[PDB]
Amino acid sequence: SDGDQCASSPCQNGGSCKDQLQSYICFCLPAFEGRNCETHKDDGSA
Repeated sequence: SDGDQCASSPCQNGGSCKDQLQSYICFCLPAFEGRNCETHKDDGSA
């Protein structure tokens, strides 16, 4: 481990938190956005 990234589950939008060395990876729906899933992108456009 390298730093407290996935300690208190920073992933939001009910996403899964996985430690990927140093940083982390949140598993959120394809309609969310943001490093910690703090945005809901539902426009599409292009």
